Amino acid sequence: MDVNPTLLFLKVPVQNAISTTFPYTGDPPYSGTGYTMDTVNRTHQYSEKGKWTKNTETGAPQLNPIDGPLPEDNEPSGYAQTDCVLEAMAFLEESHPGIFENSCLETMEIVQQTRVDKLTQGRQTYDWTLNRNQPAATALANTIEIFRSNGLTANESGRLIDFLKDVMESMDKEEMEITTHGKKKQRLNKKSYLIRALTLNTPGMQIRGFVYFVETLARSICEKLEQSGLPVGGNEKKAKLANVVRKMMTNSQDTELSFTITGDNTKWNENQNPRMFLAMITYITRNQPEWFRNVLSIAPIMFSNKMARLGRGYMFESKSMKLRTQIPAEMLANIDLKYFNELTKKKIEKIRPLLIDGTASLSPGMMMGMFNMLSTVLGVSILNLGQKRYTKTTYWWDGLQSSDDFALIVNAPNHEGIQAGVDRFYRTCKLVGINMSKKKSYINRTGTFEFTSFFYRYGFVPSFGVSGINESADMSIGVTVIKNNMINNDLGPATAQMALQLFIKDYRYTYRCHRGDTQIQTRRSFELEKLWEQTRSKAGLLVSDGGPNLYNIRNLHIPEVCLKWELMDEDYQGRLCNPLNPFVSHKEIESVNNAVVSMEYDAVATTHSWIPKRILEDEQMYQKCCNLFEKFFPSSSYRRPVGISSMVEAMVSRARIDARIDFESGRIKKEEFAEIMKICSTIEELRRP
Amino acid sequence: YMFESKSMKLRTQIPAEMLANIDLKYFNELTKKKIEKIRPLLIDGTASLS
Amino acid sequence: FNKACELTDSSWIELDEIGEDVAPIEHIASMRRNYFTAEVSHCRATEYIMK
Repeated sequence: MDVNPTLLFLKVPVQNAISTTFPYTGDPPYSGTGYTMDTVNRTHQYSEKGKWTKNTETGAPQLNPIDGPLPEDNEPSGYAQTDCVLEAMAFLEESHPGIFENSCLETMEIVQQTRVDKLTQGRQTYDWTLNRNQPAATALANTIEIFRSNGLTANESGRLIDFLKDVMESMDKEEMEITTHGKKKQRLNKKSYLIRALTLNTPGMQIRGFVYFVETLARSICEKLEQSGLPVGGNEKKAKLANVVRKMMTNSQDTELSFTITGDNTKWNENQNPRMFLAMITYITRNQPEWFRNVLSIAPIMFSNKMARLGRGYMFESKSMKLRTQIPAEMLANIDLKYFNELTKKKIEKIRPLLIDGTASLSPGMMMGMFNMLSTVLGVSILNLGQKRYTKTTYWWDGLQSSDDFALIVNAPNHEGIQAGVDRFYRTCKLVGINMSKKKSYINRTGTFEFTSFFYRYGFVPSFGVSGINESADMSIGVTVIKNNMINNDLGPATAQMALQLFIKDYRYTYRCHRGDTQIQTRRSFELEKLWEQTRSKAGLLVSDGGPNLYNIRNLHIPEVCLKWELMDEDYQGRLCNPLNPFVSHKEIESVNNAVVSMEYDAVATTHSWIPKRILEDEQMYQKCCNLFEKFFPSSSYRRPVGISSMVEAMVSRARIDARIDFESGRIKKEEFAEIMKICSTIEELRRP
Repeated sequence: YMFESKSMKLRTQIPAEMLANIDLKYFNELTKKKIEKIRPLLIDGTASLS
Repeated sequence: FNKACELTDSSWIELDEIGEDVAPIEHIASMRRNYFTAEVSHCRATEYIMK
């Protein structure tokens, strides 16, 4: 018998055994400038019949396909029409009265109350200061330092919009002097600075602000629409699917023929022209303060002039001397091509005109992310042009969209009606700019479908192990996951117990916490062995120590220390829960039970709560000042302090006050008191200038 | 007889006719002895009582 | 694959302990898990898992 597991689908429906069709249970171990060149070239091939202009500021050749010739074939195209997008948005507003006006106000409160630290929350970002990827917080610090050196310090108000005013002021500066610590200062020409500002990476710190306001406006809009499931997760998307299906497949008459078009949109991030996003934000923000249209309409303006960076380059090697260079992407523009292969020959030849100082000119496209939620609004616009009012005919359609994931339903009276409805939806999407993918979409009568890995069939149908932060912060994270999946993602009882067993095995093998009685030899063995002899009651011992397990299913939520409390020894409670540990460490309310994994886990801050090991002149200057202030004002780590004095003034005032109440209590040995007061006098003198 | 599982919250019933084959582990000791002593007399579900 | 789907004369996987069972559903979960482990603790695929 040649075993063929897939034949199992001959008895169980595919949706009821789809698990076996997902190979990897985690992140696969496997994983260049060629890809970047391909994505830059393919975007310009989809817009061949578009105006070829020359940006006068960045000096880049740009391609404008908007309002271009209508497509003459099923091939992907981005010749979207302004009239069509504006009409679609207008009809969306009419269906949902007062959606844009109501959502703009909810964005007014966020475009003003937001601070400049929102540009630190995020992932790695391109750093225009050094032409190198670098964390968000440090990139913001470098940008602020360079602006201050150049004399653009309005970001001192702590308001994000003031920082945006600063970046726009910089955009007009004639020269931006960058000081690098040797101490070498380099001056950028206005043009040279512009390209380094309007640059994607394989997007700068000067675009995180505007694209945050645009994204929050899009999120505010999408929350109101029930045809958009992007600003939600899990249980939410599991309700919209059911509601839509139960709404459309409950036809009042047998005449209606329902049909679902599970499918995706091809090249969804190479045809969504930024100019089109500018042309729907100027509609969303209608009859709004003119300062609220110049802050939400900057990112679309900047994304249409973006100068994507090619990347690293190609490596040349000789089979004789076995040499290996890198050929940095900058010199690709001016180089002899005999070295390269044929495919690279064609790619570089095609992209050669678009290069400007080693930078692409990807104007007619939008890179991944970056209005991932505005595009959802655009998509739901056309899921709204089917409400039986804008069709005027028998067939009407609904569905959901999740940024290149739709489940459109095409109710109609007969098969010709269904075909006509699908055809009209496809043509409307092509007009707006959305190119459906005919190689991944399949239409079948309603009852079974698929929506971004949610497989619906008359009903719906990588986070196991040690997260690796602490010893008590993993026996909480893992047990919390084993119940989060057991409540949300239908993980059953027996699977939950198996997962718990394997998690504890991983725990004991990673932290060398094997029970004391067992005879596995490790560095921590001996110590645990001794701890296994002193204790009178052994059930109380934590699994982190040599100790048993007690987590079955009925206490997957109880934190461990509170689970083994009545079973613990007083001589053990004292040592375990001793606030004077040299291990316990937590300097912020942010991470006082919050792991990036950001997850909310339960812990009891025992000795197992330890922490593992790991342009400006002093990268820790802000850290030094904040740590010192926290020292002076302990509640600086819990509640954002509010006051009017400067940091130095407050710190010196508290230093003077504490000493006086101390010497008056005899705990400071007056000689020290006089020294402290004279030091305070010295510091105050240093503040006079 | 009536068997109760207090860890599964189950209440099942065993008819007398099945006393001739049921494994003698569920019952307590006295009932087990009674069943063992009476088994030789079980015919057609009854028990001779001459 | 044909060989990896076969039983052997061994118990390749030794899983850790679980707290006592009090929940009538916990007993069912334990019964199901024990059945699965018994039916799968000998497969050569488990031997590859360990190895």
